[PDB]
Amino acid sequence: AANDRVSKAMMDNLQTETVINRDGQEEKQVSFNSIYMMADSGARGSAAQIRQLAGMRGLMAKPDGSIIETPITANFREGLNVLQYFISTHGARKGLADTALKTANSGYLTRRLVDVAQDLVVTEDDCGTHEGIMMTPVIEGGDVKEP
Amino acid sequence: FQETTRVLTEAAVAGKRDELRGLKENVIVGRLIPAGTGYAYHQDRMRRR
Amino acid sequence: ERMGHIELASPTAHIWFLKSLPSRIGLLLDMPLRDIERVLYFESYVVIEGGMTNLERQQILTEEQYLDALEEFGDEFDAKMGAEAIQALLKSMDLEQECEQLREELNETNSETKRKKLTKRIKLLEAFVQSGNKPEWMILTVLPVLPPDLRPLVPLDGGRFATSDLNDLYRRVINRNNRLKRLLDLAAPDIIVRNEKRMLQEAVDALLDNGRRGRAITGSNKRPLKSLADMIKGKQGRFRQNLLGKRVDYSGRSVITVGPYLRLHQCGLPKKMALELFKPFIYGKLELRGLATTIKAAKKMVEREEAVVWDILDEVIREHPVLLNRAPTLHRLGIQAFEPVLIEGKAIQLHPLVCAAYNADFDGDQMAVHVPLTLEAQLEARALMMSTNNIL
Amino acid sequence: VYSYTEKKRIRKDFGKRPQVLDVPYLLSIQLDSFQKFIEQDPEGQYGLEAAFRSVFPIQSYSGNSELQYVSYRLGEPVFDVQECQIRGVTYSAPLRVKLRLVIYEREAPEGTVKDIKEQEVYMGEIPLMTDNGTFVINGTERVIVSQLHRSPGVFFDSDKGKTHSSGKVLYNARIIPYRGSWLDFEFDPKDNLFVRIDRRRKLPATIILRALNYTTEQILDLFFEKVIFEIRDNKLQMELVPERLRGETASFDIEANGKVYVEKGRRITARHIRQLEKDDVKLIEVPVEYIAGKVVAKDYIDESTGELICAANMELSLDLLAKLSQSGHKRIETLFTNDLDHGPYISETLRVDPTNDRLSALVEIYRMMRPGEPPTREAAESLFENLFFSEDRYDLSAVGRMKFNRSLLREEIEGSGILSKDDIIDVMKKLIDIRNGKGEVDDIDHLGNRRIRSVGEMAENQFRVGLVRVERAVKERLSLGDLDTLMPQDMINAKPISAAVKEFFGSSQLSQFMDQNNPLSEITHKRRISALGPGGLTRERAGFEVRDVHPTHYGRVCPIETPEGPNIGLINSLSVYAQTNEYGFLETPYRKVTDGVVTDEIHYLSAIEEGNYVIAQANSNLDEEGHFVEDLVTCRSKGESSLFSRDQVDYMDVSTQQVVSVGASLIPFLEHDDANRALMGANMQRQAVPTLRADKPLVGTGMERAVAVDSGVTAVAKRGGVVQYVDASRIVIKVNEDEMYPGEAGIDIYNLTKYTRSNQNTCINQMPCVSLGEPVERGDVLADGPSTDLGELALGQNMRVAFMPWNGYNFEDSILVSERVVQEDRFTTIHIQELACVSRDTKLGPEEITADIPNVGEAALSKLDESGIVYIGAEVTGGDILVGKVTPKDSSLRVPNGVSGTVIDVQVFTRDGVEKDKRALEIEEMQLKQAKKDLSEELQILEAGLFSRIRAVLVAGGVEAEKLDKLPRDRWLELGLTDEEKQNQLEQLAEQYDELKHEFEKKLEAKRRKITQGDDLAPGVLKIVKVYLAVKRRIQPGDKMAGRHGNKGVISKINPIEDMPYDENGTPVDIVLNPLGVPSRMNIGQILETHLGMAAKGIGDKINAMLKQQQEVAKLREFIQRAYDLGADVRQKVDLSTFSDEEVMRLAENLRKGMPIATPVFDGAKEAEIKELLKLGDLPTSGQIRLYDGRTGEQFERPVTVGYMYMLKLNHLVDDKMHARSTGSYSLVTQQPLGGKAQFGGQRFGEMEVWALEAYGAAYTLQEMLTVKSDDVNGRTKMYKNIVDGNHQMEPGMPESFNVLLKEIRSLGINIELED
Amino acid sequence: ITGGLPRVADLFEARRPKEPAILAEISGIVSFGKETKGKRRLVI
RNA sequence: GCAGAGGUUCUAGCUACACCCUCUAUAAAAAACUAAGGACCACACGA
DNA sequence: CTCTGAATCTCTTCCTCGTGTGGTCAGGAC
DNA sequence: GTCCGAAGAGATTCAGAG
Ligand SMILES: [Mg+2]
Repeated sequence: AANDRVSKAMMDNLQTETVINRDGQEEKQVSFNSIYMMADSGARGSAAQIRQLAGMRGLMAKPDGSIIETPITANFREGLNVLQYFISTHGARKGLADTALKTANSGYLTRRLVDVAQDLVVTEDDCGTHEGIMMTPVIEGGDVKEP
Repeated sequence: FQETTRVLTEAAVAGKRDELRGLKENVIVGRLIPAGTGYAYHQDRMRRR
Repeated sequence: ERMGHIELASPTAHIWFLKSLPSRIGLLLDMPLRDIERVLYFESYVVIEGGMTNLERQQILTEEQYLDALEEFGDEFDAKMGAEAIQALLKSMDLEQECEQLREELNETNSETKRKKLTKRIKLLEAFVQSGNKPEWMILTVLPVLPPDLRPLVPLDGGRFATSDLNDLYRRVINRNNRLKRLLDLAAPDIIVRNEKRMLQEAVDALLDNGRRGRAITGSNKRPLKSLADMIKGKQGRFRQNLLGKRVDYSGRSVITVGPYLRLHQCGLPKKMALELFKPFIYGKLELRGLATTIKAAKKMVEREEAVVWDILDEVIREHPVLLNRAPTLHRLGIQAFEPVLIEGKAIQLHPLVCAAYNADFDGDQMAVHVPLTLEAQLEARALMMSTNNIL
Repeated sequence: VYSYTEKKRIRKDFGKRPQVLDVPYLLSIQLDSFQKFIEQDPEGQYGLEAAFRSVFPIQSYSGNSELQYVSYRLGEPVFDVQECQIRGVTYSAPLRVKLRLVIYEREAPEGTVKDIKEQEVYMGEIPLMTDNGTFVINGTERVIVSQLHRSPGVFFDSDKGKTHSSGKVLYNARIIPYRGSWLDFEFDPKDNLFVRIDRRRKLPATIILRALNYTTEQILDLFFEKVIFEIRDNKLQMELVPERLRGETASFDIEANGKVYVEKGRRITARHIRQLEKDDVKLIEVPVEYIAGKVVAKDYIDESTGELICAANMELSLDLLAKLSQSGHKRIETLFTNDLDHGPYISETLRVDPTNDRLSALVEIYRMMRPGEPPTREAAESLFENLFFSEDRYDLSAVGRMKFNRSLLREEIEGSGILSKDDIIDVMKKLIDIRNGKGEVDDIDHLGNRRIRSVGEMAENQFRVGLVRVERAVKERLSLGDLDTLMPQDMINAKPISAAVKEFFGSSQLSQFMDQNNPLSEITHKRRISALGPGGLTRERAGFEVRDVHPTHYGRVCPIETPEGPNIGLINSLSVYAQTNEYGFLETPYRKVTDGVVTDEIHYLSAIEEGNYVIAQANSNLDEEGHFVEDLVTCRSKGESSLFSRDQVDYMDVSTQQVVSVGASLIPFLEHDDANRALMGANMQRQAVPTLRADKPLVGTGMERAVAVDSGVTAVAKRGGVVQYVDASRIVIKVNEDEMYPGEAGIDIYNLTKYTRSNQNTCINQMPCVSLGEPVERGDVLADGPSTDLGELALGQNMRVAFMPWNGYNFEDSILVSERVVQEDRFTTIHIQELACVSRDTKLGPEEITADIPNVGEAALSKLDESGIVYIGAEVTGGDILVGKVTPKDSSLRVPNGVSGTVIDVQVFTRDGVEKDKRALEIEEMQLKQAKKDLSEELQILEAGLFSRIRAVLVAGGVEAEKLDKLPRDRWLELGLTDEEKQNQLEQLAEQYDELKHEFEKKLEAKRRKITQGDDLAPGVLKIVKVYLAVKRRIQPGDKMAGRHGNKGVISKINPIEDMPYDENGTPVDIVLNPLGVPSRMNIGQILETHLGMAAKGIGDKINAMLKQQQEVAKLREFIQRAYDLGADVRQKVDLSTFSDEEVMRLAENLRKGMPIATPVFDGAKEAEIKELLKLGDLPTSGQIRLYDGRTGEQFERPVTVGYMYMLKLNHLVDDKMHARSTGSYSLVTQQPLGGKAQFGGQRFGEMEVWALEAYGAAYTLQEMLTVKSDDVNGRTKMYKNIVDGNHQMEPGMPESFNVLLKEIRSLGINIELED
Repeated sequence: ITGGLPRVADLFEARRPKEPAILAEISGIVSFGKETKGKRRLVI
């Protein structure tokens, strides 16, 4: 909850930081802070990423997944303490090892799939079968995921 | 794909015969693949047969 | 193309059937694979044409049991040992009669496990009798060899001519066969000829697939020998390395970078690697234009890269698409084509917008470049490969 | 105080924390380990002599002959390290052993020995490790890598969730030896303990116990509690001690003392437990059905007849109850079973146990280990007692026993290397307790269970393997105990030892090829901690667990520096301060904290010790008084970050830069950037390339000087003094009087190594950083090696960097370097290539290197001399000839196409038996001239110093003004002194002077004939000529190039200097990074680095201005002093007052290029400090300037960041990766390059490419690729001839690789036919 | 109980999970025929 | 220019993927020119 | 007791490319 | 001159229950 409050404060200070003079009285609008331009535009950087850059780093998990009771108070603009950096390295190395092994297993799965469906080639304009699929929007408890 | 020994032995003992009609098979043998710019060539070939 | 046959002094089992997952030799003879291995590798005898004596045609007996059975009947009982015994058992069995009898008891034996096993065996028998092959041919009596050029001696330095990790396997098989032939010519005692035939069978096993049974043999640098099944199965086997993924000519590689001055249907191309790519096209254009008369003269002209070569190259790359390609290609948007524009430097230049499809990262990433040659292939690249035709 | 080097450029340093332990010798893990290997270490510890003593005693059966070890000496190296690198021979030392051969008296072996003999016996060759911590095996610096493997000692693994498909977590116990058979105790999913020797076929537990000469009664007594039951005349009064009442229900009427305690339908509360205990009861009344469900413990027989009442572990029953009752056997022992307290796990194993007696157990063990052959009693017994009871096959090292006794709570530490029955039963009990909740499992990732085997230990193990082979040979020889015939040399041979050691140091799993391209790479590749190797994991066997950083890597293994890719995690690098333990674990320096106040005492701690201790963070306010103001100071609990009190802490971190490696300690502002980008930068920092002129990092870490001095790149001053004569090739150091050796003193010539090929083909070059007459001290730095500057580490260079999108040329991550970089030769890198060429023993005339080449014009013979070898310094290009090598009938070594540049040096080796040709004659002549020159240089000056020593006694009271310089130069001895014997002293010293010249000339001729000797080479080669191409590669559009904060980029366009955006002053920024790489790739440190570099260059130009136009020393001195003192609480406190007022000007000159800044990785400058440093210079505080565009000439809106990022230049150039093939070589399978596309081979249209092509529908293109462009040789040449004719036809043909497959799968009885 | 690439691999491999939900191939009344003699019974 | 040999150069050159001329059993008036080429495992990595 | 099932062992495959560094590959005796 | 892991998947054994 503190991390969420920090994120909200960081946004409410950053996305309207420009307080400009409106031919008289004072008006504030969407800021031209370059980091916020690169994040809000969708160019490079998400809201969560810029939050973990400027506000809190939130919490981060141990190797297993159970997160630390003591989170990373600091961020990347100001200095980051040694223990906080070790806790960060936990997740960083986890993700890095996972992505390498991911590329391995994903290449294997791609080969397997493309070798099970290699021979299927469209060869007729119509099959003349009334049978189809009762395709419907997917609602797995929540709202519509695919309308 | 996989288990080349198993499939080769099963094909051998069964006296299996390959009627290529497939992408990977034609790729191995090197002829036109029956999917794409070679589909017309292969439909003509199967029409002649 | 030429082959050579090794006249085995005695028939030897084929590993692809013995100690294999399909276990064809197991279903066929209706024996445990353990017992079949025992008789083949000469651990225990197997009987053929037992007749009056209690041992049937399908029994497996130890050496002491062999002596006792010899006491029971001196000659009418027969227990051949080794692969010859399996050959004889295959000969004695008739597929059609056995197949129909197995169908008969399949119709009655309703046990689900027995039903599954009998259906497997009957499928093997039917697909083996309807197919034009006898069951004797499982036991290879005549091993063929690879053509010598498909199995050569490569080097000349260090140890003059090294091996191919298969010449030594064939030499071992030949040596075992020759020693067995010498023993049969000298009528050596049956125990030593049993040992010789067993190690001949083991050598044939190693040749067929070095590593299907026991300690895979090795006499060169303490590593398993690349047997014939090794050269077929796996990634390193021919099927995947050398058939589906043949390395191609008229190809190149370089770390790629971004160029905004390019269009969407264009890609940068170093003059050096473009010249190295389209050398046949350069030769043809020079021979047509008369700047050279023979391929030797054209080779000299392009090796000196005269100024008359560059403007000819830019002439031949007017409308000639090239297939850019990233190494870890996953989707078909991972290999497009572009009209390459001749630029200086050593790096292919990729349009920025077509890096999202390529997943290009411009941090030292290298992309292979391929050149379609036949005008049908160039046109096919223009119609399908080119980036302006696969935006969706 | 500061040494003279940093006195000329004192590195500005931030960092409030006062470092208490200086950075240790970074190569200690290698050098100390190898020095421990080469030593006589008693009391177990790892030494070469230790293995000698543990293998040499040889027992002979009736031979009455034994082998005794005395001592070993390593001979002087045959060739020096540089000579070995030049030749190729291994830098080794002969292993001279003084073995003793003894034969005891025949007919009385109990007596002494009758014939002894001592001979200095050869043993083999041990490759020594040079001072830099490297091995030179095949003339290439081939460094070892220390291995991290699972330490010997019992481990109780969990193995959760996988098997039984039920989530019931079994518990397997594994006891790994150091040299033996792995032993596994595993639980059946049906809860039956199973033993697994060598992970082989599963086997029930008690067989091992029975094989220990046990019986069922003994095993049951050892493993379970016995409930005593007595036969009393009132229905066999039961006895139940009330300690077994842990949460059991009462199916009976608990009653004693005539008093009911627990009735039906109830469980005994702990209050009822203590009530029963205070009642002091033992007997109780239960229905006989209660005892029926129990199991008998001991064997019982009817003494009336002697028949077995019931065997051990036989369950009771009504009939068995009667058989007990009517037998009169009042004693009953039942097995106390309980799901919670003591589960009956061994009883069910006995139920499963097929074997009964010890002989059957041995037979079953022999069957499972060696199947087939009849398990003879002797064979099985020998197998067991040699598998787990013989020191010859199951020696747990002292570390193994230590870990074992630690994990079994036994207080003893040392012991025999074998497993006593007590050890086996203790492992059994501990595993049972693990199953019963008592005691907990341990994780392998924990650094207290993963040991580090350095070079010494691995080499010692391979040496011991060679020695056991040799002792087998010795026993074979000693079958014939000949006496007075052979000296203690013939029975052995050095061949097996040499084979084993040479294979381990050469063709081995960890004898890695050192990546010599940066001193950082040199260091970090020696501190590498590989988890691969023999006895370790593999890149594929490793799982998610072992990859991840355990919470005990803190301060022991760097979590940042790690090779990305397949071998992530496995090859982590050792952290900075983490020395290895004595046993082999990882100790890290910690500060003892007395109550209240932290002390400076350093206490190295292993991971197991660390958990118990409380470790405070280095970044805490101690101020050397401890008493952390933060009463909630962050601390490290038992592997968990948990904030503790002020007094509750016990230990504290030593320095804020402890947790990272040296490869990551270089990264400035490591606090800010993410660990992913930090790892990327620390990996691409080991891959820089020695730049033409090295340039100090404008913002470093202060410890780069340490990593540049500890490595062998920089020639360090091992002896302080004044530089007597400096030169671009040699440095002559005049030693000071204090550091003088007693007699025969003089100079210390630091012979520098000029351009020499590295391992990654870079220039190992050394530049003298001193002048003629500048003093140096101990540990000083003299010659800046590759990528070094004034003793600091300067991997890459630094230039102006601006973060803005510049017309897409820096689109995604690409760099956009200016033409100013190339113009000022800023990033040009020397690359040294090597072109070997040999002359082999060919029949009918050998290979001769002659300029008599046929079919070659005068252009070919131009660069060659009159003997077939190119002149030194010819601008050779592609295809040019360098070496003759005429073969009997033209095999001239020619420049491979593409590579260009000058040729710097040719080396002509030659073995004896062939006369050197003319060029080889000249090479030998110049080499011997150089040798004589060096020798005479160390003769003349040394003799001058010797006469000065003799002139000292001629000036110590007996000074002679002209009488000294009146006698000839060779005799400054016989003169007038006051001794009355000094005259004869001087005459005999002149005799010693003549003998001194004699020994000098003998050394000279020894070196000469060392050069003159025939260089023995590989069997069958006459003489090898090595040619050294030296290309000059520079920046071009495609060279990979990165900063230190993992900001990897590639050059996009050499932008003309005018196009580059210029600031108000007009200084064009040399590099325009892409800003959008910062947010996503979260490396915000590179912007802190950019701002600090801008401030540093601001200081540099501020002092340059007042130094360009001459300003007096006072103003410059005060400005420099203020620039150093501006820091908030910086520890450096550099004062310019103590400077000589002329070396301050030298400091300014070394500083005018920019004030070098040092920010320790985790104590770097904060916002305020860097802001104040910026404001000191005439620079904007915001750090952003208004860069006017270079082309439009218009102001850039949104002013952009400008600063001096320290951009490296990665080894991955483009001209060595710009490949293209038209048509070249082909193979047996007619693939072009097959194994290696470096032989002018085409790209591989790989497995996924055909899918990505047929997905479009490119049938014609695909058919091209895999038939006519690659395989169909007939079709390939036909289409070539077609294309050279304008026509672009195509012929499918049959792929020759498919024909190869056809013949292969047809060569195995499987008939294949292309039937139609 | 995995929600990543192994989930897609397990799906396209048609791997029956180690704890699969059991269904009835015929509609009707549920019963426990045998007295769990070794295992419980369901008769439709 | 399709099965061989010879020619002015430079041992040999007949389309060998290959470069000029002659004829079917005989050798020279003639300049640009020449060579068909190579396997398997460990390691540092890089996308 | 014999057959649906419990186990047991065993075998195949694990991104795809490169830059490259190397290491390796049948004797003496008749 | 010439010659002697993990993961699953499947095939295969025990067992335990009718
Ligand atoms: Mg990239």
